[PDB]
Amino acid sequence: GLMQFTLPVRLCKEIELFHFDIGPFENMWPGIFVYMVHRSCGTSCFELEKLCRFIMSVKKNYRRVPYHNWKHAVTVAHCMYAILQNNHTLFTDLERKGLLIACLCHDLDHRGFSNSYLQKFDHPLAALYSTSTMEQHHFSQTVSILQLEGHNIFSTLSSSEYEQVLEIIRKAIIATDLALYFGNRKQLEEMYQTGSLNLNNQSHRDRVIGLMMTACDLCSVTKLWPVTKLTANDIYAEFWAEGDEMKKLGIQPIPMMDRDKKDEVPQGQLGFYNAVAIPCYTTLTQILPPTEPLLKACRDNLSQWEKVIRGEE
Ligand SMILES: Cn1nc(N2CCCC2)nc1CCc1nc2ccc(Cl)cn2n1
Ligand SMILES: [Mg+2]
Ligand SMILES: [Zn+2]
Repeated sequence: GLMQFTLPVRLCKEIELFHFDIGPFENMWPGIFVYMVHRSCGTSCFELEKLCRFIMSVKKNYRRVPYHNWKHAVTVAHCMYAILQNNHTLFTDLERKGLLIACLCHDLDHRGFSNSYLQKFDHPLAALYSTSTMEQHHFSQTVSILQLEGHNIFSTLSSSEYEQVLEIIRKAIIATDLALYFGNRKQLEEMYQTGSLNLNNQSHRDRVIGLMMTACDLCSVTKLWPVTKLTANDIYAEFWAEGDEMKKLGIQPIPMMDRDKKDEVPQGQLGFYNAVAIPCYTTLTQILPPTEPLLKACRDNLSQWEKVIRGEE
């Protein structure tokens, strides 16, 4: 009840910044998350004993893959924390509650393969969910864990507040299907520029939350350069393993997943920053001015990748 979580001074200060790295001590990640819920939401959003039991079941259902692991989960939740704390009064009691959980749960039981690889392998998940395959599985795993005895952190909500919060978490998790990102942003650009964007329009919040979700999911590109660069090794470790598996089915993988095309990584990062991350953080800054630090840092890292190509590192 009167049980604040506190962090060492350096973590206490740095956690509030967009570029914060959660560090290499796994055992502090849960306490970092609870810290972030208590400051974001109030110390009374969730029964501490239920929250902790949920956090630990969530952790157990993330796998030891190089990128799409428990650390990615908490990184993506911290980005959302920084977005929520920098746009205090724009978000409902329920959105604050639901979006940090959506971020923690957004890649539950990921196997380190793309929606594409499930379909080409003919994985049962691909028969059961024809589009946003892994993303529907992720939401599906979230409801499973919420239904385990002692785990329902939403128990104090009304029947209707519950349905609202599970629907935010659903759309929020679906939104991290990057195939949907491109449409969603183009619509948000058009809407902001013609002046039609209305944050009381519930279909408009939906799109805006969808973009935050993409922005949090890609926050690897908004980190200090050594973090950005070492995270990229993990990303390519998954993608190249998928390319190996693609070749095993008798299929040329796309260049991004071919480990023979290591040499072209820097140029691949360029394409990705220009085609995906920069637009993402641009549109987000227009719509939510105080997120500008994610854009600035994204640009900085693009400039670091240009330096790599020019043999200056
Ligand atoms: C588009 N593309 N093409 C290539 N290659 C062609 C041949 C060499 C590389 N590499 C890429 C981007 C790879 C990437 N994906 C992600 C996903 C999420 C985040 Cl947070 C960062 N990244 N960085
Ligand atoms: Mg995902
Ligand atoms: Zn993710």
